[PDB]
Amino acid sequence: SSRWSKDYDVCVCHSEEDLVAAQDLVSYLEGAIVSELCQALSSSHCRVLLITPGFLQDPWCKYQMLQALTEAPGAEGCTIPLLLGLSRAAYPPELRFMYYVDGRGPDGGFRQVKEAVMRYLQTLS
Amino acid sequence: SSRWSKDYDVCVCHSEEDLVAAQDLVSYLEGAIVSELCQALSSSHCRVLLITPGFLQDPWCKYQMLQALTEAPGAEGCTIPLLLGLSRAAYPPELRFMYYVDGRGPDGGFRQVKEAVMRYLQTLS
Repeated sequence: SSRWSKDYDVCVCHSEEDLVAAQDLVSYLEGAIVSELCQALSSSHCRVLLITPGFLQDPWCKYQMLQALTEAPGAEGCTIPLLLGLSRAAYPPELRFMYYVDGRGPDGGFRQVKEAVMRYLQTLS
Repeated sequence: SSRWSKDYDVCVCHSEEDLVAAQDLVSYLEGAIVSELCQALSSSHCRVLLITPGFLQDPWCKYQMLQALTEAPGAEGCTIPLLLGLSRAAYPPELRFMYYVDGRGPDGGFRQVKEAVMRYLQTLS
């Protein structure tokens, strides 16, 4: 629960083809919010899932999403799914019962995502 | 870890339109393996996910799948996804990195599923 229990505040889980957008989000989150692109050995307080068409195809990404929710948002963890470049129809059905940020929101969804991260951080010692 | 820590050995998580098949599996599992159709207040050792086209659409089903894996198969729990009436292409990408039973297997996938349940049960006190 300690704000320093993790070395990063938020990391972005993005597919290979979405590299640029991921970085744009990291910059946005920086500007304090410490952020990076999620690595395997990566461990932060919040994990933003850059869910794009590419992310949904890559079987490893999906598995990552699944494990990112394995132990996550149930009030215990912080996982923020950002939906970009996808008709709301293509959206993963399970999202109708979970928190997520629509890319059509203000600042391509970035603002609401930062706010989401920001909120969780405060609940920390 | 006690075989009696749960009242049922296995319950089947099936969509509304797959009611019949679900029951067929329950009968198969019975014939000792205690089994039922998963309810909300349902709690068993193993949970078989009857993943069919219908199950994948129903947003509640997907959420159920997600939560059925939230705390599950990582060596700790027992969740068995059975894929029926779906071209392997439609299969949830995350499955390429997880255990599952193909409906094209012997006994419409039922045999391998019973074996899966059976195996987990023995690892119990």
